Amino acid sequence: VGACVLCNSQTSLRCGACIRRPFLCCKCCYDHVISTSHKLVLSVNPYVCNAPGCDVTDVTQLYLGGMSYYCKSHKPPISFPLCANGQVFGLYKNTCVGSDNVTDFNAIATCDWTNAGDYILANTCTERLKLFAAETLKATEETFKLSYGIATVREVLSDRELHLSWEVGKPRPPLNRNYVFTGYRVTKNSKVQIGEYTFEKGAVVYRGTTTYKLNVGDYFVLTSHTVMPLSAPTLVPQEHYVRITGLYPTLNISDEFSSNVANYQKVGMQKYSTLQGPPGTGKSHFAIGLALYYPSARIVYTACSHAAVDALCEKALKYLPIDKCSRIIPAVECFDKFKVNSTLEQYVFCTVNALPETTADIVVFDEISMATNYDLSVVNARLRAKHYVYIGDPAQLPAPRTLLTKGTLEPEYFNSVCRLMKTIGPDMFLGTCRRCPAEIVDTVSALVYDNKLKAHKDKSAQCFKMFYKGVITHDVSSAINRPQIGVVREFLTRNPAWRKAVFISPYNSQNAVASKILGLPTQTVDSSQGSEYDYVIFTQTTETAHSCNVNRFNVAITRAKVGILCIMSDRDLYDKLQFTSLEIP
Ligand SMILES: CC(C)(CO)NC(=O)c1cccc(Cl)c1
Ligand SMILES: [Zn+2]
Ligand SMILES: [Zn+2]
Ligand SMILES: [Zn+2]
Repeated sequence: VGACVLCNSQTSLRCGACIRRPFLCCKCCYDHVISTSHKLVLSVNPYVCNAPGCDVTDVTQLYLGGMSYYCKSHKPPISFPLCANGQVFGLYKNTCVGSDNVTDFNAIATCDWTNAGDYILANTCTERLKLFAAETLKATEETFKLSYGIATVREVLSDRELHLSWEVGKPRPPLNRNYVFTGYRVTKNSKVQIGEYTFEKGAVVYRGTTTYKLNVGDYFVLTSHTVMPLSAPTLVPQEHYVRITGLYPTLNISDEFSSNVANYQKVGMQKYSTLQGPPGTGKSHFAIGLALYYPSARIVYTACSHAAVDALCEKALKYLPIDKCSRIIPAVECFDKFKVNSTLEQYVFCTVNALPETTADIVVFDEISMATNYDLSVVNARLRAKHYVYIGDPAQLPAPRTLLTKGTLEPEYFNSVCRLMKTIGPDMFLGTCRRCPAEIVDTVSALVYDNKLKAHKDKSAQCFKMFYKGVITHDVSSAINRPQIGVVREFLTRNPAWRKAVFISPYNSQNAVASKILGLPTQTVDSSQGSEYDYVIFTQTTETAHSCNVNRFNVAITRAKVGILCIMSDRDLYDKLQFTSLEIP
């Protein structure tokens, strides 16, 4: 027994064809089965033909004959159909409202999640459908991983380099850090974990969580977890207050955090507040400073990634009593300078998926662009807070959507929070970029920030751009532009200072060919988000949707504190680069 995701109408029916098996009310369960291919229906039992060796599952072709269900061919003489009269048969057959349109829930229930429009709907549908869609997407996502073949150690060529044999009659996953494997050791009568791993083309390079002497027979699968059901909404009901509520401001604050005193007061005067923090504007400085502004407040710092949480912990280590902080870790190496798993500690740093059930004076959810509506719902379920601050930048990168191929996901569709910031604007905005040369702040202020992002630093005069299409080669899942790496080799021989630069591209395979030919450290834009470097060399590689994504580009070029070279494929963003142009050797 449960709740009709459309009506809430109390009901004993779940769709057996929906991977999430939602509860549907007689009305909604009927409207769902007759308007889609979904015809298997689950109650306290499954509406299937309880006849010996009959394959009728379709609820529309079944009849209750006694207390046992039958199809047309096997039914007793006295039987009523299970699915007739605009209602399918179960408990609470008198309480049932329905809907004027079921169209949205059917699309959510049946879509394969390869179309942008599926994520658009999943973020514009009603709130109860946002949860249903978030479960349905995550389950489809965790299931699709199984469709990938096992990879098995055939030969250990060296250390940090392997030879994989792949399971036949299944595809192979892309070999980039968006796909994290788990190895296994062959035992008597089962298998034990041997740390998580990532792979890249040779043979294959592997960068594993723990070190080992792993040998032939050891195999690797993308570990897929059980998706729980969602209960809490993605945003609580908003409340605007006339005073600061349940928080006691400090009388004496430091000139380090004085630029955020107004914003900290705003945080105390609504239920939840959004903070758009562009690159190097001080998101973690803001987040930690909130604590010194509300000294007595209990604050739970949360984010999706361990990395994001650890950065909050690093910044905390510089400003808050260590004794009053705790890092929550479930039984991957993360921050280990606070007492571990101390829920009742005043300052709790913890990833979303590890959050305990607890209350807090304030909740800070950082790197919000990366959150999915799944995470939003989970936080609201685990954490009851007086205030919720959502810090990120809808102009930066979202969580990768492995299943998406048709259309681009716009920042208004990343999650409920990014939706507010791109529709009604953010509550709070960090308007000064302390990190980047002015050429780069001017470029992205125009590109994605409506000219409201100001440069602290002056022009570096070390920001360069070249228009070179070069020659694009494709491997199994990635792109390579060798002449663009050529041009960078030639730039480095004329400008050897730039050999302290990080290499950035939108493709791990470009990065691999760059590492070998140049010896610069490499990042993908996506792995580069949240990091800074004095000098950045960026090769666009292609003109794709992927390599022209304005949010990727915003992250690529805001990594530089001092100078950047951008080798561009796209005439569009090349022209939007307020950089010294350079001709081709
Ligand atoms: C203006 C400078 C000295 C860079 O600061 N010129 C170059 O180094 C250059 C020019 C065109 C192409 C390549 Cl590969 C390098
Ligand atoms: Zn269904
Ligand atoms: Zn219903
Ligand atoms: Zn039958």
